[PDB]
Amino acid sequence: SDEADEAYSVTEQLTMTGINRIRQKINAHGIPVYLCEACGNPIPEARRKIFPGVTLCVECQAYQERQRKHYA
Amino acid sequence: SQLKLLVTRGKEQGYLTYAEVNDHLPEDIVDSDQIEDIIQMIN
Amino acid sequence: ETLRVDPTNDRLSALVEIYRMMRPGEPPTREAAESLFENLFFSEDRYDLS
Amino acid sequence: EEFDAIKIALASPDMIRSWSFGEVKKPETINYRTFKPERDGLFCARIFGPVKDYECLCGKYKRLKHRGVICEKCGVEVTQTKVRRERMGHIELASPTAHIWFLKSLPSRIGLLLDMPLRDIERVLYFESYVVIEGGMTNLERQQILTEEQYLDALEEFGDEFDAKMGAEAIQALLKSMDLEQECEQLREELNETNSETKRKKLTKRIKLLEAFVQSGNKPEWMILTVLPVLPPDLRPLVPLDGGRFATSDLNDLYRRVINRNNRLKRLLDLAAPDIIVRNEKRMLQEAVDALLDNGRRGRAITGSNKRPLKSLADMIKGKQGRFRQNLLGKRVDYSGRSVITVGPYLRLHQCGLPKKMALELFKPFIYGKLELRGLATTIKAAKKMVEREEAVVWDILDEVIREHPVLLNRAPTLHRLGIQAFEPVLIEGKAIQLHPLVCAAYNADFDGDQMAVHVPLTLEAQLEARALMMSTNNILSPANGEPIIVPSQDVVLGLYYMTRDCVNAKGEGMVLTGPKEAERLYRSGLASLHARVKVRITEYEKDANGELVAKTSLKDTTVGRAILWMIVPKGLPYSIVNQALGKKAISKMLNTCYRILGLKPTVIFADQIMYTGFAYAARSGASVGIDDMVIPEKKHEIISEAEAEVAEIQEQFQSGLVTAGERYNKVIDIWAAANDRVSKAMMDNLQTETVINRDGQEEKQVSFNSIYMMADSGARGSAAQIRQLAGMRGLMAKPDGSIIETPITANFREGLNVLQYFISTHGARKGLADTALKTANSGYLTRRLVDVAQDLVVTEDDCGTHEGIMMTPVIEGGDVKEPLRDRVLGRVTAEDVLKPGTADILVPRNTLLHEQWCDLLEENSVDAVKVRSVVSCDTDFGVCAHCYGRDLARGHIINKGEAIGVIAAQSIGEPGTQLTMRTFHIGSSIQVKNKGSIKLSNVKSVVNSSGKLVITSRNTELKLIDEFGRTKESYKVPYGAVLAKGDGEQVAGGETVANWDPHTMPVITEVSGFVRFTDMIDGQTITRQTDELTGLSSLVVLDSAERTAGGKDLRPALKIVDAQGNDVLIPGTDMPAQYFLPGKAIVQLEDGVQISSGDTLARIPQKDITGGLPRVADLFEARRPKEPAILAEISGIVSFGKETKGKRRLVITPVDGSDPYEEMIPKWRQLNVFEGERVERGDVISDGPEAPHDILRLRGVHAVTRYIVNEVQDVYRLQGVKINDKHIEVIVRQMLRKATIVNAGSSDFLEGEQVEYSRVKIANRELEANGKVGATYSRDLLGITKASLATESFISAASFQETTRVLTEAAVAGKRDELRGLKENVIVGRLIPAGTGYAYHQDRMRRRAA
Ligand SMILES: [Mg+2]
Ligand SMILES: [Zn+2]
Ligand SMILES: [Zn+2]
Ligand SMILES: [Zn+2]
Repeated sequence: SDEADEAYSVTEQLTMTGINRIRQKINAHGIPVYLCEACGNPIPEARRKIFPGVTLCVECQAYQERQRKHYA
Repeated sequence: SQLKLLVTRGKEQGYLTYAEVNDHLPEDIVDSDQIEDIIQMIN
Repeated sequence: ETLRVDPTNDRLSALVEIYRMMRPGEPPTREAAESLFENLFFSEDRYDLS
Repeated sequence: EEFDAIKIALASPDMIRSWSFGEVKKPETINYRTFKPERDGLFCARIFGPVKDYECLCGKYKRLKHRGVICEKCGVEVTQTKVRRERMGHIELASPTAHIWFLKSLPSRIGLLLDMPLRDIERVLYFESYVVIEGGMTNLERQQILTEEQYLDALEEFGDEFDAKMGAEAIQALLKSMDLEQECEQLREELNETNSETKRKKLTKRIKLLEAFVQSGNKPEWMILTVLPVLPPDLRPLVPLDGGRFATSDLNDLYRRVINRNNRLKRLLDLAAPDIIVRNEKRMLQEAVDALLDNGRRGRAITGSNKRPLKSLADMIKGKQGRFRQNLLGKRVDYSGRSVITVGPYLRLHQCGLPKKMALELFKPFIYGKLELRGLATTIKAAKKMVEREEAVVWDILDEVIREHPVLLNRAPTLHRLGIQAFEPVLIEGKAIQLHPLVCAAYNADFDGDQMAVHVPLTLEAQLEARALMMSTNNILSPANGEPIIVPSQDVVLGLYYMTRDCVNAKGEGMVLTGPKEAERLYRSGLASLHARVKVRITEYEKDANGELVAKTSLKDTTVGRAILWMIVPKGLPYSIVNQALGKKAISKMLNTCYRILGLKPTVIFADQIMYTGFAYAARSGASVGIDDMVIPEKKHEIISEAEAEVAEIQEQFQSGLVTAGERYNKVIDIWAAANDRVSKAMMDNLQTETVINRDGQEEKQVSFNSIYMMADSGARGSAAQIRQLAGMRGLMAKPDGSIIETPITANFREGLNVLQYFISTHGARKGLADTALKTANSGYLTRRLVDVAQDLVVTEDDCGTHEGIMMTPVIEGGDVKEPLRDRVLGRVTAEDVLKPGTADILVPRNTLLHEQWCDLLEENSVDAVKVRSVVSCDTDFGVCAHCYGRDLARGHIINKGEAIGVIAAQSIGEPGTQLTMRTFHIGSSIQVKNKGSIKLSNVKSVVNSSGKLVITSRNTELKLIDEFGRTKESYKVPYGAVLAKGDGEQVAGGETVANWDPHTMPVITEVSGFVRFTDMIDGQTITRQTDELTGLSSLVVLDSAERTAGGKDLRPALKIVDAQGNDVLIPGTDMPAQYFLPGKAIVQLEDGVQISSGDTLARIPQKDITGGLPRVADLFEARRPKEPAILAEISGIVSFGKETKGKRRLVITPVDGSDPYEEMIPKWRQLNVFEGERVERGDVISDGPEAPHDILRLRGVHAVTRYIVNEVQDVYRLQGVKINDKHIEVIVRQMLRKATIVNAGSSDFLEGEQVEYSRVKIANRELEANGKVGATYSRDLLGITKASLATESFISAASFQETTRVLTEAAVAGKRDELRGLKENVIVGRLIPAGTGYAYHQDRMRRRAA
């Protein structure tokens, strides 16, 4: 084939694997938790409605994402 | 002995750097000819 | 925690360590280290951010 | 000159004089006025022969008769001038000097030959430090170095009976003064007394070295040059360039330096300068010679008048420009050419077009011969003037030389052995090599300006090979799998897919035809469309009889299109092949069935007929593309509004503090990809069934003729993804970091793309470019690395005569059967005979080439596993027998004798490797049977609980799915003690759950049903105060080591099982009483006071990515142990614990009675997936994680590791959807696990802990145990390819691809009489390759030798 078509297939692979990585991160399935899995605080049922199966609060979730920003 | 720690890190990590080797090296020589010899030896 | 690692205490010890790190085996000296650290980054001669 | 093996060894000085033709003495080269050579410098006349052929230097003797006489005036032996190219002169180095290779090779040759560290050698050489040389017996060790003042004193110490030098004189004195038999006796002594395995290890190693260096013909002092040869004059010329400027090589410069320094040292010696002067001079000469040889290892090269370091003798051999890789493999080639390739559909597939002018330039010698034959030019010069006039008759004579003369046509990178195919020629106007169309898929060559090169085969053997082996119509089966590689590609399949389709109401609806012939007579005259559904009377010839062809007329119910396609289908095929839509997959399995039924000739002529009719009706379709062809969904604006409102939802909810930034970003990207898939589906359903037309009635819908849809349906080009981007929106551009941008492209290509959206597209577009720029420049690294290891391998026996193959079954990964058995036992030859499930029979003899007839039988009788012979267990010595490689090839018959399978194997594994993502790439609690079929349990250890359900007490019980056929239809891996429902070998119903268990937590369920108590459970010591304390659950759970006391570490956490009184019943079968002990974190719930039921959760114990790139394959063959090695059993017996937590806790396993004591140290940061009271089988999963292939090879055996590697790399391919047959991977493995190790030499003569390769030791013990004696135990190894290629019987081979210097020097000291009989070896030394046609020739020389 051509030097463009190979690049098309590689770009499709790259965007596919990215999109699947970020669909895998979202939960949308699990059992209701009723309270944080880190601090014990309650998860308000609105946030649980937005994501079925939120193992964390918003506070602990933000904290964990924020430590993970430095990738450790 | 620490240069031997450079050796074991080069074994594990799978590479090194000018900063790494220049870190571990034995002080007080720094002629840059002994350095080029020792870098060729680590290669 | 870097202070934890920091062996040297005052200006003299730090200047001595920098002086020996710049040039190996050169014996440490008061004006020696002082001029070395004054000419590493702080004199018109050897350092000029354009 | 059919000489022999080549031989290498040290360069003895008097030998270097026998090579000489007179000492070079002076640094002059030429004479600056008359450009004759000054005598005598690097150049000369009397030393290295005459300048002009048969002419003296001064010019006294200038006739052929005077050859041989040396002129009395300037002593120049009047002879040919090519003798200027073979004479070596020498230098008489005044002081000696150390050869840099035998000094700085890495492991110093002199270091571990004198038993001396390198720094002291550099001392004695560069005059750092004195050194003793046979200091007698007063005080000083022989090697005992000194320094200045110490030698000064010692001269006063022992001025007499003393001997201390320094310089090359010292090393030479040591080496000469050494006596090797003495050191052999001394080393055998200390091998006797000094009983220290490290100590006598290195002792026996050095004695190995010295005995090797003795059994060569060498002497230890030849490593220190006294006489140094000069390369001749014409390998380092001094060419006269135009203008007086000369363009010399660099060796002239280096030798000039060395001759200067030698003369200067001699001059210093005559004066007897003070010792600083002579010392600095000898150092200068040492550096000069060391720069002559290698110009490296010395620390800093001596660059010439450029700033570029000047190349040297160890550098004209090395590198990708040294003579090995750059002029002994890649050499220019007369009789070649090239051009822009082009299309040329008017050709049968066995003839490439070709220009008149390239032809008349390639075949000048042939033309000249023919023209002096037909008397059109009496002399050859006349024939040249003729064919240089391009007269009338030389075109006729060229057509008479180009009748049957196959030109080889090559493309730029020749990956796989179809890359170089021959063709006949067909003389052509123009200058484009009009290639065939079908073959372009094989070359991998579109026509965007790609340039193929034509060679020409000169001889007659080469013409018969360019016809009977490399012709175009003998390589249509791809070497890496039986499927034809003549798949019709893009205009041809669109032609057929337009031809054989059916629109609902075209002209000539329903009218019957008398056959195909008047189907064409209807279509061409126009009375009926090309496609409109129509009864015909086809007549298909099925050939079920033995070779017969039984005609059978009928009235198939077809179109006109299929029928007019039918006039081209040959006899044996059945009409149900061309009655369908004929896409690309179907149009290729058309050719596949043709080749599987009718052989090769009708498949070739049929592929040509297909291309002809395909192009014709593809042109008749007018299959054009226009801007009304890409239909947007009218339900697109709604979907984009809806998703762009859902993002409004997540924005509002983010600024209410309900979700972090990461969560809203993920949710946004999730709703955009969802909108994307919905819009793409909406367009594709507005696109596929869109056409709605009407047969004599209301309306009806059918697959559409939207030109872009046929181009996306046939398989011609594109797919639903590109049709997405042309009509629906186009996704989410992924920025090159890897992170996907969140601002999707709500527009498409039929609409515009405003500035932001196009620009965001730029990221991913340029990442695709910047990767397919690195891929085209590093495309053949894997094939290179494989043919380095798997090259000298040639099918050199008709039948190895064994009965030991590997068991083939259809892979099933917990679901629908991935790879059936007819794709794996298709070609390989059976190992032991096959019995129909009643045994009933002898279904197939053990040596039956399983062609498709036998797969027919095996699939008619439902055979499940066929123990088939395999390349990795062939019993041949330096080769692979005929059968065991099987049959696969571009042909379809058994592999011939000699056909070099190592190379075509490495290329079968390496050419699809172009078709794989170069970056690595990661894809990411109940059992549910699919359908009807009985249950099948292997290694099942179940207990008939008093509860009723079934539970497995074996760690490794596989849950299969068998039918009443007996086949294995499904298999599942039950965890430990899963709650099981149905029977063991019994029947179940389809789609019904049969097994449930605990997802994350491990049951410890009892063995039999008996009373319970506790032992050694003291809280604070062994147990803790656990409880679901809202429920009363007293849980005194086993304490870990960090919570158990230092005597608590000596305690045994336990669960005792009491009988009805207080005793402990024996475990059934064994005599360990009834109880279970438990480790830390063996979480207890109940306590003493209950009788257990089988299936009691006495405890609760808590707790895949498939890389798919090419680098996964590179690391599979490299065999690198992974990060988390799957800890694995070592001795088939009972399990236990060891010395508790010395950082790494120690396992202990024990057999029934034998060598029990094996304990293993494990990082206790990782789970141990073994019980504390079980009998772990050898090769059993103590832990999890990827298990190292070395451990497979050492624990289980060969066939286990080979099935491992083949299934792993087959996963890496059939993930991507690439077919490659497993012969090739098995042969690369047989080259992997070639070396071996020894356990007890015994009745052989190999060192015990020595590593030797399998073929040698196996022939040794085979012939010994063939005698009355006893064999030798060997533990097989397994090397990565990059290391398994690193050992080679030849050194000429290993001087190519390994680093040359280490190879040359190791062989040199070892005196390794390298034979020929490789392929790198003979391709280097330019005789017949012993692989293909050359094999009979080498058998000829084998007969010559040894008689
Ligand atoms: Mg191209
Ligand atoms: Zn919380
Ligand atoms: Zn003469
Ligand atoms: Zn075999």
